[PDB]
Amino acid sequence: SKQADAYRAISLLLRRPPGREAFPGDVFYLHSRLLERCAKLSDELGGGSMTGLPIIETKANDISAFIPT
Amino acid sequence: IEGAIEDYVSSFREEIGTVIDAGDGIAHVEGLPSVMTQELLEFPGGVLGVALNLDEHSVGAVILGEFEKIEEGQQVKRTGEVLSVPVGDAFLGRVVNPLGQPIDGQGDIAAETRRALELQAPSVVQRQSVSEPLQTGIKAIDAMTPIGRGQRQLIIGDRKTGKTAVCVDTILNQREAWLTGDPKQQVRCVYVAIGQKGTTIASVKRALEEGGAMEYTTIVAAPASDAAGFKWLAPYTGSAIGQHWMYNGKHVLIVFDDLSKQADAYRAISLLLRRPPGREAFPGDVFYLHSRLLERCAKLSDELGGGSMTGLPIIETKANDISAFIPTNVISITDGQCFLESDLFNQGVRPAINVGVSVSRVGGAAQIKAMKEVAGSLRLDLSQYRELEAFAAFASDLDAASKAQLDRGARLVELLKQPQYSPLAVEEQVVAIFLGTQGHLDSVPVEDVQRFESELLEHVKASHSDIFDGIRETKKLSEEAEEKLVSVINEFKKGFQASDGSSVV
Amino acid sequence: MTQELLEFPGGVLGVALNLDEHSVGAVILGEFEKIEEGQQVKRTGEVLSV
Amino acid sequence: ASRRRAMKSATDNADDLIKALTLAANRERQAQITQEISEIVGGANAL
Amino acid sequence: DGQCFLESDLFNQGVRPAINVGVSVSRVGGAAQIKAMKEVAGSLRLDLSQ
Amino acid sequence: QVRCVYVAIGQKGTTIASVKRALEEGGAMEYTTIVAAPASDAAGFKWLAPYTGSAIGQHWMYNGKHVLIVFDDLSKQADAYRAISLLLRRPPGREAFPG
Amino acid sequence: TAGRVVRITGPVVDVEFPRGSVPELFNALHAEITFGALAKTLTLEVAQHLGDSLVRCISMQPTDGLVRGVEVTDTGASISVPVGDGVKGHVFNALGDCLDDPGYGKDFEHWSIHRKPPAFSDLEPRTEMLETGLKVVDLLTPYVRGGKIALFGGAGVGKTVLIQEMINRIARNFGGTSVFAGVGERTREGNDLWVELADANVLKDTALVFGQMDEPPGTRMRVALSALTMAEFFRDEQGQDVLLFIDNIFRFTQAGSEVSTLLGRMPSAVGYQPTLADEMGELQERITSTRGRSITSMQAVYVPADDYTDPAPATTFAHLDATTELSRAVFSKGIFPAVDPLASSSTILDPAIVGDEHYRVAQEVIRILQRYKDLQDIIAILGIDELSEEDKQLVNRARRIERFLSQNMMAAEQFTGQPGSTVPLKETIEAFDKLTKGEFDHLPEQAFFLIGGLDDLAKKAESL
Amino acid sequence: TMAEFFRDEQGQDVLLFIDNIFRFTQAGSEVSTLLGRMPSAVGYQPTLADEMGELQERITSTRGRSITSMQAVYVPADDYTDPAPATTFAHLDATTELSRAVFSKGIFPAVDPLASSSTI
Ligand SMILES: Nc1ncnc2c1ncn2[C@@H]1O[C@H](COP(=O)(O)OP(=O)(O)OP(=O)(O)O)[C@@H](O)[C@H]1O
Ligand SMILES: Nc1ncnc2c1ncn2[C@@H]1O[C@H](COP(=O)(O)OP(=O)(O)OP(=O)(O)O)[C@@H](O)[C@H]1O
Ligand SMILES: [Mg+2]
Ligand SMILES: [Mg+2]
Repeated sequence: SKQADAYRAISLLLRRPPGREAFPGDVFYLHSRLLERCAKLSDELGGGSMTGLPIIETKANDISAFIPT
Repeated sequence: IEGAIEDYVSSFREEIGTVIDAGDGIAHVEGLPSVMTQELLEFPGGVLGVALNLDEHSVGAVILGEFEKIEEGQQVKRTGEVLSVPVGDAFLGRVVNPLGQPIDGQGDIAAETRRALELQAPSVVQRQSVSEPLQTGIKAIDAMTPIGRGQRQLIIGDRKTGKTAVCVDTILNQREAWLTGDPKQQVRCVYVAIGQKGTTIASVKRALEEGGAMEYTTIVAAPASDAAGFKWLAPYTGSAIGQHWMYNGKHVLIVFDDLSKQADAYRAISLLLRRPPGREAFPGDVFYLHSRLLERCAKLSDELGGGSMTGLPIIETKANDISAFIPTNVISITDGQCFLESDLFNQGVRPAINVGVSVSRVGGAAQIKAMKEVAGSLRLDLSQYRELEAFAAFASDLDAASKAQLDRGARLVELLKQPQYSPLAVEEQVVAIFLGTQGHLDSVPVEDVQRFESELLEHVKASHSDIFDGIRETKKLSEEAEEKLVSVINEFKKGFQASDGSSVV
Repeated sequence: MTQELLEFPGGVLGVALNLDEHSVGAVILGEFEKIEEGQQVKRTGEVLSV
Repeated sequence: ASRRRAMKSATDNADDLIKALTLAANRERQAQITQEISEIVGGANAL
Repeated sequence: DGQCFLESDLFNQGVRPAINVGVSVSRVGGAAQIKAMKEVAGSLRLDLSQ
Repeated sequence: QVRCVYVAIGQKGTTIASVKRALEEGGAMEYTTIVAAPASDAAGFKWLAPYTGSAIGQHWMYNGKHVLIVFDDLSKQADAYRAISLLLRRPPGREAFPG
Repeated sequence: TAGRVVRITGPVVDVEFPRGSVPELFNALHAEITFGALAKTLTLEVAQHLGDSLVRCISMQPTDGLVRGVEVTDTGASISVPVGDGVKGHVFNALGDCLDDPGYGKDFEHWSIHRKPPAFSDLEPRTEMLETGLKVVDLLTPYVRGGKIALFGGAGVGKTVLIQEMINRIARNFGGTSVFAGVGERTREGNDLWVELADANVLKDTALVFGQMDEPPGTRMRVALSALTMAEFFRDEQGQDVLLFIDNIFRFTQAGSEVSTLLGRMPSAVGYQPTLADEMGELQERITSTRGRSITSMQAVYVPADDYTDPAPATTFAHLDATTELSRAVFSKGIFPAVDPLASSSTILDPAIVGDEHYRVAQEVIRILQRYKDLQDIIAILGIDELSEEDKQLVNRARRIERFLSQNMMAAEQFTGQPGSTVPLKETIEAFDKLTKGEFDHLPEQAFFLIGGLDDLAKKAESL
Repeated sequence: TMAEFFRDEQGQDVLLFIDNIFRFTQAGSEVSTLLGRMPSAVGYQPTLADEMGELQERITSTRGRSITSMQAVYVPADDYTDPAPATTFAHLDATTELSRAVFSKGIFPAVDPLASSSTI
């Protein structure tokens, strides 16, 4: 959540068009670029691996918020 | 220096304009010294534009139809004609797009004049009262809340309930009136489809083809695959075509398939022009739009010719919530409404008409005197039956005091069900209402009552039909006809057999 | 001056709220249907007093 | 025997309150979010 | 330094002043009232709320 | 001795007249005054009246006399200020109110 | 003095003038349309200046057919309307031109429609009680002469029927010159009203003027001003008390909102004008009874989307003295005079003005209804079984007393096919005291549904 | 377009499979907001009906050949009045449900007859 807030602050300060919940449109794409790096490899390239455990904080037992969804 | 400017202004071979902007079906064109508000502009690609705005140096324009044929540097030629649609008496039996081009492919069409899409409306002194009955094949609507010529009636209901069934039934029922050559009894029909799938339009057209009643029906279609312009203009063209026959002395019934889609399209168009929004992104123009669209329908005065148009708007709502912007506005502007809910339809009864909400402000002149005399206090009895049914699990209070009331409620509930594509006439429907009210069918078990009356009905059609003619001519229920009818009922039901073979006594 | 009372030809009084580079905004107190372009404005050299 | 039916009808009547309150809550949430977005866009565009 | 809440339900209930003692409060306290009043009357709001 | 001041904002004139009649019957009109800003007036008077009342009270407060002040309405003044600010092309804030 | 049109969009028209002469605010301008089929002249009104000798104006007619370069001429005066003694008995439009007999007039007095309210020293409160045959309005919220009456309600909750009933009662009981106006009403209703007034032999002394739906907002916002101007003329010179009727004032507000979006002003909360309170105030304060003139009015006000939070009725709430409210649930119950007794309130009800017994009866009725409303939360799931009999008695009493408020007014003669009724207030208070005693608990509930009086009550109860 | 080419060139009936529809409208709203347009109706693109209809209008069967499709839609926040599901359901004919209790019974179709229906 902190990373999303920082990106929102930078985007708003750079005078870019806003959207729902004062968020830029591309924000979703951002996460897709980051969390998708980790994946199992094949035996041809050595068979490496990587595992991710992102942590999300929600408030008032609410799940319908933008970033959680 | 003022004289030079005045001469420059007054100085203004054909005017040509150039395109400077595009995107999302909006164009900006300049260079036309002779301007005209709401003039049709012919683009070189064959598409058309309408000027909804005007500035000092340039003019904005909305586009119609295909909009990808716009490129900067194109040359556009003005047309002095104000926006209008060709209108004639040969339009019936055809399917056209909002601009009037024949899309069916049967052939070409010809018209005689081009009435404008926006004109004046009748005033207070040019109107008259409502004193003509507009008969409908559905007996429930004509028994609960009648409808007369020149009165707007609303149909609001959730999805998958069958409003188009009611409209098609009315259109089919108009054939009997069309059959005779009397101009006074003549009725024309106009149907307008907005934002609808092609399969539904084809199905309804083929159903009418089976019905064989295109000699007086005109269908205007604005399919969902088209752009916003047709979805916004089509009802106006339908109204103009209807008004042309208004101002010549003909009775017209007009049906709008949907009105929410038009409002949504108008909202999209308004938001694309950077206008500030309002409640639920709806600007303040929606009420004006709907009022202008719906105010054109009214019965004319006696001197001018006494034409009439009856309008049928249709509105859908989600999760049966009357409290909403558009439904409240439309129910406020119009008078009367019919409510269709999913509960009764899911229970099993096909015609889903509620009894506690559907109230029509129509006067008693709509119903014939015979109809008013034979049928009375039905709505209150049905309301009290719907109040009593909630205590069907406690019979210790009734104790043979309202048992007959529950029996009557059950018989009346089972009587009003109607099949599909079965229009009904006034004669047999008033006979059925009389038979139900008098309680002659109290002996027949509920599981077959329907078929029984049908048999009885056709039997009366096979036997003497003097009573039908008598109550058709004088428009009242003569007594001797009543004794004859009850005698016929007795004779038929003595020899009648039930489902299980038990004769009624 | 900021928040300084200004006189108007018709007898009404105005107050200058914000001072731009080349224009001065003012709010009218009394009747304001007798205000037109081309009138004369004078400064009283005094801050709003009662 | 008289007692049983009271509880049955009580549960049957209690379900509809849940349904109606759920509908009202959803409507209010939609209204709130649309109002907030309208206000923020109107504020942003004014500059 | 203090507020008084008035509810219409209490007004129709029968309480003519219709002040809600549960929420109304004064920050100054008992120093304002005379000493005799504080001797006779004290901690009544707790009793009413309970 | 206590001297009181009444301030009315955005109320019908007949209400002010009725309040004056009640005070006259009570006989307190000897030691009280009224500042009236009826709704028919422009936004300036509605926005400005309370400051005038406060200054009037403050002049007596400095001299050593106890003063009582009663404000009738305060949301109307906020609405008038919001209208003035929006008309002056100032950017808006939360709930269309100025920041 | 010749003007030139430079920019047009929607109903709002820009114009430029020579440097020497520029008309002041609220001055009529005349323009023409040269198109053959839609030939028409248009009247414009000055709205604001923009500098460079530019003026913004609002069109009084649909703007279709206009073109640049059209000359504009001015009159140097505000919009004027005719006033006179013989005006009553004809129908008028927004501009004042007659409709039944075109060309009639142009020889009476002519007054503008922009004036000022009277001075403070001419104000005076009034407390003369007025009574009506209805029992619910007289028992709970009595009407007061010289003031204002409000009928708040939703959509399709029978305001028009109540308006018709009240105007019929007043016209039959009392005379004096009367004025009827209207904004945002259906033409069918206007024709029906004209026919009814022609039948009643009362239209001779009733002035009529109204707009309708299909009109540009200028007429919708100016017909009311014209009606007030005519009413003020009848009030001042003749020195005669005047009845005034206005329907659906809310539409007026809506009209203003639209033009605001066209002018370009910054929007406000819920997409309204930056200033709306001032216009409402200057419209409302025009109506006021002076010492020598008594004016009684009645305004019907709409509520959008059944949401009381909107500022449109909230602002109006502050300029009223007698208020009645309508509710959807009460209408759904079945009783037709769907008036909320709990929400309704008045200002004349006081032991100083009315006797103590009426005050006590009203207080007790309010208390019983409020307690029943409080118990409604518990009763809605389990029922009456869980409650004690000490509240069962109150529940039964509340049910019967609330059912007793129903009545059959004569305005439903064309719907229920039954005559009306009249009940003096003494009989009403006596019957309500008897009912609050609790003696009438023996009779069944359904007897009280749509009953006229206690004698009819007993007759219906014993006949069943 | 590929399926249409198959149908109109070979004459063979084809079946189309779509995993989700919510992501389509999500991408539409995103590309709408990046172009700097004005949002409306609960943070959605103003013309979603146009794109939805333009996509769905090329599924109907004609000229003796059929193009049958199957979709799986996702409801947000368990609301059936949301604009995206409301617009999606306007072009629907049959609905099918699957659960775990029927699977706990141990049968192959695992379809609940009490939660599925059709319009034909
Ligand atoms: N009398 C009837 N008997 C049997 N089925 C009926 C009857 N009346 C209506 N129906 C059913 O109702 C449907 C007809 O209505 P239709 O499909 O046009 O929907 P609608 O409720 O008008 O809404 P929409 O335009 O959203 O589809 C069909 O499913 C048809 O079987
Ligand atoms: N006392 C009554 N007896 C019988 N019917 C009544 C009674 N009061 C109202 N109604 C019915 O309620 C409806 C009221 O219609 P009316 O034209 O008065 O509506 P309205 O609520 O005033 O209109 P709007 O929606 O324009 O505000 C009609 O159907 C009328 O028959
Ligand atoms: Mg359908
Ligand atoms: Mg009405």
